[PDB]
Amino acid sequence: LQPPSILEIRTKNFIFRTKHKLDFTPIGCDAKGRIVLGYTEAELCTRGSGYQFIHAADMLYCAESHIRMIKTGESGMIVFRLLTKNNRWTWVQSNARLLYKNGRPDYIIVTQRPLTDEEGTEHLRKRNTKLPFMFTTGEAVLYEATNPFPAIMDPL
Amino acid sequence: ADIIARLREDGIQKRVIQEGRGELPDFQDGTKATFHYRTLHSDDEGTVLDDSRARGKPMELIIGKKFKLPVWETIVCTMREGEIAQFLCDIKHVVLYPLVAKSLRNIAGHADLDALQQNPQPLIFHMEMLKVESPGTYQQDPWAMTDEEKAKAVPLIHQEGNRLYREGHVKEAAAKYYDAIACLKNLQMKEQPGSPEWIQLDQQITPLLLNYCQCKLVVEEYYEVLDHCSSILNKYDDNVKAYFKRGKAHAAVWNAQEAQADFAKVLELDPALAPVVSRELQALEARIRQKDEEDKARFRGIFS
Amino acid sequence: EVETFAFQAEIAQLMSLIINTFYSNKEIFLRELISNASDALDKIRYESLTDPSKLDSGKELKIDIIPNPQERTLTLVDTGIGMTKADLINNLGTIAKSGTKAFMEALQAGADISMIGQFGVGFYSAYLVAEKVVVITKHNDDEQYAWESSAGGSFTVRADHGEPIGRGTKVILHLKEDQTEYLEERRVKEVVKKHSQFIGYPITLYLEKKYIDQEELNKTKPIWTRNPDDITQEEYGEFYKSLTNDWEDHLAVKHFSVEGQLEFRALLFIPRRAPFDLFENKKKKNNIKLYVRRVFIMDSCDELIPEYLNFIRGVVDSEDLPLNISREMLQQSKILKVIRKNIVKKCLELFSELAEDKENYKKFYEAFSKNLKLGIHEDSTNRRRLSELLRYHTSQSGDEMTSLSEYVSRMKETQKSIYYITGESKEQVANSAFVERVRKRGFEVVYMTEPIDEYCVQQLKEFDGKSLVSVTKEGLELPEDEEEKKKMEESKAKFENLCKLMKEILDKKVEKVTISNRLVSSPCCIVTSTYGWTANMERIMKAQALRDNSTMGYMMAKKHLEINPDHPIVETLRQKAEADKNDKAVKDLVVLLFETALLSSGFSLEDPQTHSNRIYRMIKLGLGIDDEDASRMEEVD
Amino acid sequence: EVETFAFQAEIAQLMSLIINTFYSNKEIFLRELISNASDALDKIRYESLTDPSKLDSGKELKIDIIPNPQERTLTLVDTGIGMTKADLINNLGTIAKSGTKAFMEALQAGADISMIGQFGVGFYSAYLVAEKVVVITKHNDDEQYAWESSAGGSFTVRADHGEPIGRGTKVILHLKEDQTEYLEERRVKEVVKKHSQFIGYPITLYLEKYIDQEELNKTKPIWTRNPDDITQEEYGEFYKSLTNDWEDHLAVKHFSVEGQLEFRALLFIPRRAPFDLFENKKKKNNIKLYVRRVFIMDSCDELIPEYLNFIRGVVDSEDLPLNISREMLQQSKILKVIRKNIVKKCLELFSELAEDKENYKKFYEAFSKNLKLGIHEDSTNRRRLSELLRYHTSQSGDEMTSLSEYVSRMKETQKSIYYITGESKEQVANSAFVERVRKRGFEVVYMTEPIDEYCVQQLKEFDGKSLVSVTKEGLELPEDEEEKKKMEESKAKFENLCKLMKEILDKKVEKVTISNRLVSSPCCIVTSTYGWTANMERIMKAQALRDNSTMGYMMAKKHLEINPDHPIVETLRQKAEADKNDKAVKDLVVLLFETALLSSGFSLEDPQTHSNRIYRMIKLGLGI
Ligand SMILES: Nc1ncnc2c1ncn2[C@@H]1O[C@H](COP(=O)(O)OP(=O)(O)O)[C@@H](O)[C@H]1O
Ligand SMILES: Nc1ncnc2c1ncn2[C@@H]1O[C@H](COP(=O)(O)OP(=O)(O)O)[C@@H](O)[C@H]1O
Ligand SMILES: c1ccc2c(c1)cc1ccc3cccc4ccc2c1c34
Ligand code: MOO
Ligand code: MOO
Ligand SMILES: [Mg+2]
Ligand SMILES: [Mg+2]
Repeated sequence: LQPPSILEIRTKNFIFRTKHKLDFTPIGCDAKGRIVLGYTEAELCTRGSGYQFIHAADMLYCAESHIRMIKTGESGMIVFRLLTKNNRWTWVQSNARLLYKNGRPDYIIVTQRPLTDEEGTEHLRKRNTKLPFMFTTGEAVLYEATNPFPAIMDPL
Repeated sequence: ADIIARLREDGIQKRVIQEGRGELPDFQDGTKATFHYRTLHSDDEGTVLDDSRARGKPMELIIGKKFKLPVWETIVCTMREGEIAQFLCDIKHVVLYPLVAKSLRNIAGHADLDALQQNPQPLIFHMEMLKVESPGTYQQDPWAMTDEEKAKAVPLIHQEGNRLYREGHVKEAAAKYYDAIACLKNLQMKEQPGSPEWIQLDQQITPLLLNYCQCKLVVEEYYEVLDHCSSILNKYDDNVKAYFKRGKAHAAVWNAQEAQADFAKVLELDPALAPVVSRELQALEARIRQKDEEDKARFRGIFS
Repeated sequence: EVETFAFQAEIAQLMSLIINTFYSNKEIFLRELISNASDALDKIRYESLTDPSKLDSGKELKIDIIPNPQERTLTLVDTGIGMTKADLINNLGTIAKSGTKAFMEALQAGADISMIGQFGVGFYSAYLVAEKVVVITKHNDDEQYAWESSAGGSFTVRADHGEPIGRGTKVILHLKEDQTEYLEERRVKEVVKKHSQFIGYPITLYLEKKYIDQEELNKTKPIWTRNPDDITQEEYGEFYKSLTNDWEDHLAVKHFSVEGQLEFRALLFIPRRAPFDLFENKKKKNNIKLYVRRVFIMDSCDELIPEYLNFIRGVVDSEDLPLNISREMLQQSKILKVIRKNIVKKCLELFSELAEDKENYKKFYEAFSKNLKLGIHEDSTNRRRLSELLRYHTSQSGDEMTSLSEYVSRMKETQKSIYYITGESKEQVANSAFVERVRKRGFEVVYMTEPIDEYCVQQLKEFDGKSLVSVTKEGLELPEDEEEKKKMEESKAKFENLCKLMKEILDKKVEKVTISNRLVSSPCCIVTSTYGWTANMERIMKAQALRDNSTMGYMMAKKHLEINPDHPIVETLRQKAEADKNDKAVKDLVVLLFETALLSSGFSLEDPQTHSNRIYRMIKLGLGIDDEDASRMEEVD
Repeated sequence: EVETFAFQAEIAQLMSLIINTFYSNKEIFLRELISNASDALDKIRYESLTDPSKLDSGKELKIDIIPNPQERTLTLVDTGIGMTKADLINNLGTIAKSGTKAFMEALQAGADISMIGQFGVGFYSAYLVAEKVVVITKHNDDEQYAWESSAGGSFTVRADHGEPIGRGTKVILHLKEDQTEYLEERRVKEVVKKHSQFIGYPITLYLEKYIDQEELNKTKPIWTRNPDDITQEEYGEFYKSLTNDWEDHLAVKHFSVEGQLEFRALLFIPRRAPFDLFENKKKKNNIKLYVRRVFIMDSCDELIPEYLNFIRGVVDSEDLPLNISREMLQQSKILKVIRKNIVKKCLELFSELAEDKENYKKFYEAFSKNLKLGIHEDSTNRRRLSELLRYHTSQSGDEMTSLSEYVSRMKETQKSIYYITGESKEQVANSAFVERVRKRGFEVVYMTEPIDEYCVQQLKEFDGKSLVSVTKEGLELPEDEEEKKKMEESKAKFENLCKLMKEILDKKVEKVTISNRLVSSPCCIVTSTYGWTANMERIMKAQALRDNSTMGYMMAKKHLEINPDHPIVETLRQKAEADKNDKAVKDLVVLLFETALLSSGFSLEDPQTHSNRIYRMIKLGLGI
């Protein structure tokens, strides 16, 4: 009779953490993150204001998640597309937390996992399309469909 | 000057059946033109894919904010009040037809309007205008209003909804509150979160959200009330009205423990009004006891 | 001008380097001396082949080990070719000078001789344990001399007047005070067995037991040098038993050779039963050993074979592999990848061949089915070939298992996918609610009732061009008719309000409530989203000791509740909801049904006591045991 | 007569052995050359200490690397002491001749000099990748000569007249056609980072991008400084450079060992556990071994046990004997002594960190699994590790508490520590096993991880007091004589019901007895003193690689304990007395057993039976 031991398969994951500025500027990342999102450290920190990395279709989704994080202190699991150095779009599943130095937020730590195209497309298909408090059928997507965009994305 | 001479050179050929009445309107940036339309295929099959006046469904139109489709705006430009006309359009203008009639009729996989997706061709357009008004006379609808003017128009919707509620109508009051809430929430997007202006915008939405919750409660729709009251409480946790409404909704859906806790929080936060909460608790207890007695009946000799 | 010089060497520090920095293990001195003795015996045998008169001073070719505890000396005697005085001075007195290498170059081409030793420094390892070394030699055409040295920069050669050795050499080591352990029987046996087990001459050991009991150490021959077609299964079994110390024969054997720039021979065995410590991490993987010219070099160490094939016992022998100065590792270790590729290919071929004999493959699968699935989980290059070795129980099979190929052959014309269910046990999966409609329609379901099975199906996306579909996941597609489609649409329309109400009641417990396409007799069931862990996988993952709890949110799937339109309870629920949606009985029944489905689908409750209390309340119920400001507060603002 | 001879050497074969059998990695040639340059710089620096006029041909001591892809040559220029014609011949033309060793042995005692190189064969590693080698050198008291060779048995020395070098040496390698990967920036950077990171002089790489000169070793080896003269800012900078981590370190331990075995160590604790901490596919490189600031090998589980794999640090020595390749330690057994010291000091650091409540909170949140794994695996330090454990308790609320705090609050009559292992905190807190124990005011430890289940198998006692599970049979609680008489009365009263129930559930259980731990629940399932618990059985059934073909002989037996004070049990006794062969009692007993089994952590062999029972009850309730 074999006594209880700790035999384990030891699966391998691909989750990695990153550090961001309050505008979601990537400053610091894991090695796995670099191998997923090919980017030199010098380039990454000196690229944009964070939202320049997001696919256009997910921009409002990510803005809403960002507001949710600022309010509750952390945005739940979200799925969207990142712009790699190769001008590619890869699906990620991310959760972002807000850290406060002294009563005020200091930086954001993001834990994300890379996704395949099929899974990302399925998640996008299931994404909610009706806001809780929209303005009913005003044909806003037809008449104007041109909003200034939320201020949360504004620089600084 | 001569807009028909411009239209004919533009590539659109039209004919007038019955001229309109009055004077040509400015049709500046932002003008409403309520009119009917009846689109039928020019020569490919000759049938009618879409219709507006056939069943009496005018098409409310505002002239030129963006209106991705340019054809309709130009079509309505060259008419006056009470004018009816018919004409065709080139494939280059309506090449994006599937993006227009996809939901404008359903919301109120089409086999008629989708024929152009495979064989674009000329399409006839039978317009019939009734009224054409510049902004300022008719009541602008909330979506197309400007932030500056809506910041001052919001209280009017609030008071109208309140009057509708007192007068004895809730669905219309609920819609008024919903529209005011949408206007207020959209405004918050223009400011940074947590800023004093953001909080100021957030203070005047709580009364409207509470009124909307009350209106929903009278309609016997308790889960929405639960969601909205929970949303209020997660951020304020000090509103006696929010706690009272949440407890009432919980008691309605047989959430005994949560209703009791909410009423207890109401008591320990604003002890002034005891008897109302006591009556609510006693009514909930009587309902629970009656249901327990009834279940005792259901569950009897279930084994023997 | 341009001066020219020849490279020199400083002898004292060279000897110090050889004695102190070449070999990490001191026991390898015996290996080197035995290698030298075997080389000498090879030389004398080759010479005598053409000139039989050379074997007149002795006809037996053998090696002896003679410990002398009293004198603290170890003697290795061989009857090889011996050395002359000039040979002594040159070969033993010159560092990096090899007589074996020169002998090989002086030899003809196409000679059936393979000798160890080409560096010319191995002999000096004797000073790892010996303070003084004496070598007495006797060549055929020369006298008997004695060679002595302490590795102090000089050596003496003199004629020896002692016991006349007929022919060969005799190395006497005067051991150091702190190296006396090598005069012990068990230590010598261990070293000889580890390093010089396949020497081509009988290594005899002489001990005092009085009389001199002889303990022969070379009993087993290196059978892998013979042609595979001239070996019977009995000799294979005897060699395997000697190699593994097993009381039962082998199950299968694969004997092959490789030729070219990389040439080697291999002999791979499959044990009849798995060892109890097969998967233990702290288990040195000496299952396969590497030999060069029949001398042990190194163990497998997961480099000669993948981790999931660690149950294979065998030997890999080569003739031309470049070794480093110590003879315990290869130079340019990238060669090990090619040998691994060849071995894996041949092991898969052996597995495929064994599959034709049904009973033998039954035993093999019972023993090592885990390893195949671990390989499928780990290895992607051989994933397709490994998947053809899997055997499973099915709903349409009896006590016997079947392969996926037999399943695909027996598939229906309208069927497009292989259906499988993973669960705790065969009884649980067979009687589950997920397989009701599938089994009723006549389709076949593969039963997967091992924790390892969950790891395997994560990588086996398809087989034979047909995808594998789990019956416990949402979006199960089955072939149907137009009547079935219309009936399903009718049911969807009829039950929409009930589904909305149940979703309202179970808001955060589930993600969606829908009409089932796989239920017959059950009222409902819970299925997971297409992406993420199933119920069984979630159960297995949460029970892992070395699991990171901070990342379960990224892997868990969402739950969908599916209700059966044809069940009486669902019909009564629809009627009650139509009559009064806020009915307390409806809400209680919905919660109870959800809990029951959650427990019956492989999930676990966050608080089982709530379910227990509900049941106890039901049991007790069955047994019979038990001002003007009011308007102002909720009118406006 | 006795003849005497000296030992000789065959030069050509010796060179062949050096070039073909000493080093298995061709990239170590750059390590050898950089070590030689560092030795030369050390030699010149030492000489100028007592005679500053030596540094007249140049004051800066540096190393330069200059690839030449056009010429296919690699140049290493160092500003060391240089060598004369005689030094050239003797040192660079004699195998196993070391001028560095002679330099050391000529010095006095107590010299602040520690130089790599004592074998006199390293330089010939250049012929691993080079067809021809040219060495330009210039000593202070000599001329500038050129040394050339192809390692073919001879070398040429000539007076060089090309562009002069003020002082030092210049090694020019003519690379082979198949070894041009070392003319690339990435490869050279990778090699120098791996092997010569902590050389004591700047190393500059020159590339054509104007030429771009980039220093390659920007981090000093701070482990040589006094531990009490280092601030936390520079500790953190060194940790970030060493681990490539965007965050600082949680704690550091800097110590030295003196004697026959001397080394210095610098060990760090990260702030967050890595996501691949227990991943099988990764080299054990968390702790690296250095000899005289030159990398030797990785931890490879020999310098530190497996459960301390999260520790990042450096171990440096001076007098560890190496093998010829300088890639391992002759008599490597030394690494077992070093491991003992490292484990001792790591436990010391863990104990010191505990005094800081919040830092230890972070540390425990990150690496509590490692401590329990160490308790399970390690027996020498099991007692010390157990004092580091923290648990949620029925009396600690949100915060976690230690076992010493539990003993401090221990009641006078209490003699044991009570614990429960379960799936989660919610499940155990509301369990039926802890009802009476919590009612009496006793304290129960909550253990909600599988690793906790593995840990309690080795932690039999603590501070002299044994740990007792509340889910096992024979739970002994302190009591009063009234309790004994009441329990005897209850046993006598329910003797018949227990017999009837054991008859109804034949072979499903072994015993039915009156519970001494229930308050509100009507019954519960407990396991026998011998065998696995419910949680243990759950964890063992989920091991993919474990062979569970014999688990039937390891599972514990289950006893059903009923609560005499519950209304359901009293009604059951009355019904059984009225009629034993009733079907209602049988069905109710079976339903109770299933509910208790599901509530005790077990799983049914067929949940569909329970589901069908519930569905039948629902149908009867609805009238169908
Ligand atoms: N027992 C022996 N009989 C004959 N010749 C020997 C014996 N032992 C050593 N020699 C000779 O002395 C030399 C010692 O060098 P060694 O380190 O053994 O080199 P090799 O790698 O060729 O074995 C060998 O080349 C071999 O020719
Ligand atoms: N760059 C250099 N400057 C001065 N002397 C050198 C240099 N490189 C090598 N030497 C001399 O050549 C000798 C041989 O070096 P090597 O064979 O690498 O091993 P070791 O450094 O142990 O001597 C050294 O002892 C040293 O005196
Ligand atoms: C690289 C670059 C940008 C972003 C990123 C990684 C990850 C994000 C994860 C969550 C998230 C939530 C709301 C707004 C975001 C905006 C930008 C990014 C992210 C956001
Ligand atoms: O006998 Mo050697 O010197 O190891 O080839
Ligand atoms: O520089 Mo050496 O010859 O490796 O000690
Ligand atoms: Mg030899
Ligand atoms: Mg050197």
